[PDB]
Amino acid sequence: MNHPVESVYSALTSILLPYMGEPVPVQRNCSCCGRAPSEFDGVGFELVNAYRERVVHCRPCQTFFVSAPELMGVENPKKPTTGQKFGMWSGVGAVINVEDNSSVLLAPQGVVNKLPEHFFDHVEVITATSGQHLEYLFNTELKFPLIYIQNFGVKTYELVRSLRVSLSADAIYTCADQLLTRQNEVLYMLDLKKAKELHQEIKNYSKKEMDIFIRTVTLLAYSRITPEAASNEFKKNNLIPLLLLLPTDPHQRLSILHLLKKV
DNA sequence: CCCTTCGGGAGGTGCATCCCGGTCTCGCTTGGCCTCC
Ligand SMILES: [Zn+2]
Repeated sequence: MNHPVESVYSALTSILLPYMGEPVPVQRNCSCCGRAPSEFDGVGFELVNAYRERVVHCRPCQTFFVSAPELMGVENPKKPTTGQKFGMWSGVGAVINVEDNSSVLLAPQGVVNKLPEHFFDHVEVITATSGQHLEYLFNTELKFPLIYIQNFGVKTYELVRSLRVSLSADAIYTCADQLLTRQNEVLYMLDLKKAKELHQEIKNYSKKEMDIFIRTVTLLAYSRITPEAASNEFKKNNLIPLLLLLPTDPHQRLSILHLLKKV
């Protein structure tokens, strides 16, 4: 019940409620999310994947493998009878407001074209490419707690095991279909608050000074310029407060810079 | 058991290339289609 996949299912993937059929009583944990059957009420959906493996998917997890062409359009014309699947979308993200239980889908223009009219009635979709997810997140007033999926991808198991509720703008957890180990959440953690304050205070600096700051910090985070050189560049360009507002972590620096150069 | 020399003088110049030709990949899942059992 109170797990990350359940919220995204209720808010976003409940649109294909008609297109699964009834569950089946199961006696083994859902291989996709991995949690225990005790929170499935003893029911589950059996399935066999493209690799011929018997896998049990619970109610909110099985929705990532449902074929609903009459709702989700056709994903590949070579196979008309299998429409877009939530677990197979690559480049498509979403933002799910758990407390409101609503969802907004960030799909590129191609996917939006492939989606039928009936899809938009249940889920509001805004055309945005993979790089434009950050633009929507920055510009639009997010409502927390929320689940921000960045790349539905094709590795549905890793996607569901990477879902994490973003309790506030200080730490928005991106779910990019890559298994969110404790080693790599720095690459999937976005601090919209720090990026927002840095963007607010960057207005005081020239465009040339901006380019200089971004390039210097990027090179430093990639160890392509010595720290003394970067310090000289910051001091000569009066970029000290900007560095003071940057995280010490170089990967977070790169992430927030990537966000900055998108907005 | 002598007594070992002087110094002259020390380059001038050439000529220093052309051209190629810089790769595939793939890190996922699924169904359609092919033959196999
Ligand atoms: Zn599950």
